[PDB]
Amino acid sequence: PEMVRGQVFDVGPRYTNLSYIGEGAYGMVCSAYDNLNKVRVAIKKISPFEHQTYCQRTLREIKILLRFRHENIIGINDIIRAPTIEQMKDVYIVQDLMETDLYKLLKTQHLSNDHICYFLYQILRGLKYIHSANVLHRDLKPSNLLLNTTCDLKICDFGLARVADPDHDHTGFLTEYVATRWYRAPEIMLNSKGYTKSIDIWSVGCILAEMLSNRPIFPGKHYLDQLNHILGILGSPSQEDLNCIINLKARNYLLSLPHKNKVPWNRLFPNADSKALDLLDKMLTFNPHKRIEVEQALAHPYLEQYYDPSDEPIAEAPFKFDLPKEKLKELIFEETARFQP
Ligand SMILES: Nc1nc(-c2cccc(Br)c2)c2[nH]cnc2n1
Repeated sequence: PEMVRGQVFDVGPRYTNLSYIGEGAYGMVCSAYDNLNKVRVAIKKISPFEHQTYCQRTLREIKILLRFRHENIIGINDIIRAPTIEQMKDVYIVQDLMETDLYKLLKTQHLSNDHICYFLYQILRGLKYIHSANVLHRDLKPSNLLLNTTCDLKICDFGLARVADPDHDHTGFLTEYVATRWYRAPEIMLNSKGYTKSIDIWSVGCILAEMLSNRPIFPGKHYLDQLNHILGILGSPSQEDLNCIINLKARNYLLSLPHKNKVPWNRLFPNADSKALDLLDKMLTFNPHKRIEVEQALAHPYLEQYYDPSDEPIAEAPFKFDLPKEKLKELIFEETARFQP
């Protein structure tokens, strides 16, 4: 097999001329020349079979991406693995090659208002499709938003996704761990398991803020610090919003804090489009029940140049609804079979 940086990267005769890109959540990522389609592609090596948790995440990533088909979602072009379950040790996922991600872009490039508008439109268009399938992404952040040379945007990494379950969302105080810290909604720390669509809208709001200034809006230094940053900008919650939190530990924590004032968005972002800030406020709303939903966000005046519900498709087949690693390996083998030989 071909080797890269001293490790096996076995993508067979179809894919050649490998180049190392870097390390992602799953391991090594390379580009390669697709000798069939005559174009360069991205390839991700996954090695999950020794651990049940890794197998769970890998099955989610593959099953969801194979069912979805949408312009603003990365999808999967091919999957490479051994012909037998016995010989299968690694799985390689082949995807369209992109130029960059939004994390890298924000480190060095100022975005025009037109680019912010276009990126936000594409994020929400993809998210409408995901939510219409009854699925929560649960880890939206700039590094999971990929861009090609013409600024087409693709949402990636569904390994942390779940089927929505609003009836079973309530839990206790300081127990939950959903999403990446800076993009994590306040209720995750208070009383929520992250099983409702509002979790994703919060993350998109955080991304919009970061596009406006090139800096994360709520840069918590650790898990417990994150709520300090959120409240330092939104200010103290209203009585009505507190009344929506029945859990006493969570409500009493908030009641114990000194008063904090809201910091006006236009003071944080004096060069921003006023319509962008109105939409930002609606996405970064403390009460998840009052927070704007994806279809409302698409219809906001900020996005009027792009909005067209007939060109914002939904999923044909929503997902309506303890396995050992051995059983999960079998499921991964079966899910990837369509790409043999
Ligand atoms: N250039 C590039 N990188 C990645 C990528 C994605 C995640 C991590 C790392 Br390191 C690289 C891609 N994923 C799909 N197409 C891709 N194109």
